Amino acid sequence: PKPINVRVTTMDAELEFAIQPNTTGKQLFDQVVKTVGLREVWFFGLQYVDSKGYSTWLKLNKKVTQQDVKKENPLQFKFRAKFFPEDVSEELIQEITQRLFFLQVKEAILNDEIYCPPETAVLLASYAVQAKYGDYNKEIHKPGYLANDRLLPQRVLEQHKLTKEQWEERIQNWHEEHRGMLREDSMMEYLKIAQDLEMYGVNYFEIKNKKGTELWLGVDALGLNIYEHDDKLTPKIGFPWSEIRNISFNDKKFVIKPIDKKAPDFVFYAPRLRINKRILALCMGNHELYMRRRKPDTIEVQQMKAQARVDSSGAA
Amino acid sequence: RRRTGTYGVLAAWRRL
Repeated sequence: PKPINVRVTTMDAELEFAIQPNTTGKQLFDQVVKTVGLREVWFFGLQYVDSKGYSTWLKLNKKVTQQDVKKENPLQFKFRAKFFPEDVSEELIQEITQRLFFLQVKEAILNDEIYCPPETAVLLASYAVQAKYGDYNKEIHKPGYLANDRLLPQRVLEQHKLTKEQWEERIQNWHEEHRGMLREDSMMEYLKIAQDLEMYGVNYFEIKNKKGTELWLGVDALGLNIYEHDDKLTPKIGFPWSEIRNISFNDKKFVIKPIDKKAPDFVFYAPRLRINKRILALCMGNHELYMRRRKPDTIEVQQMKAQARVDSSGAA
Repeated sequence: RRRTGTYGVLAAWRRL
């Protein structure tokens, strides 16, 4: 059989190679995972674009080429965080996990995919500079050191009237105060502030209700939420896992059956059947981890948290 | 031949 060109990219890597034409998604995954030395695999997946212009997640069970993968050379893939923990502090154990979450989240905030207010964005920026350059040194980090760096969301630079050097001074002032903070600590402090942002870790889906009004369905670690089309920060209606008895779809109709037997089922419409299938898969994947983290840590996890306790110690 | 799907959120709690 003729080999297929695949190119899985990490937030800070690029992995080009070939596999068997009749190879599963888990084989590609298990390969990417080992090449990179990632063990907390449960937060990740391989994202790809299809024939309709959608960015979904590779199914591990099926063959790579069978699930609608945009045909090209090489076959573009992206190793990314698919699930976000409820608390980054106690759930992202290893350094490689933390680094990958940091880069993806930072990339998303910078691209304006996740909203961030101006002051918070600057504070985030300084943690990013502290993480890249390390301790601020007046002698080496001479004025203009942050001129080649993209630090703020494009939309905060536009909504706020400050010159280029002024913004760089705001971030510099914060950088100075982070002295002593290691890279791992700096990225985690970044993620700690980022995880409280309204749009962080939310998977948005363009939907419509019975009437026809355009809405947004958001799927995250805690449940489902319906948003008004021009407001993706504040949910108009929320559905925590604890208030949902059942979730299902019928062609283009998705139904959320509440626990309260006196409340009406929430019904929405997706543009296509594939959307509803992906919506249910994500919900199940998030609820799965929601349950998993509420059950005692696996022997493997207990050991990783024990290994990180050592890699953070400064004693001989 | 079914273009449907369902998941029992409440029922999944095998915690018991």
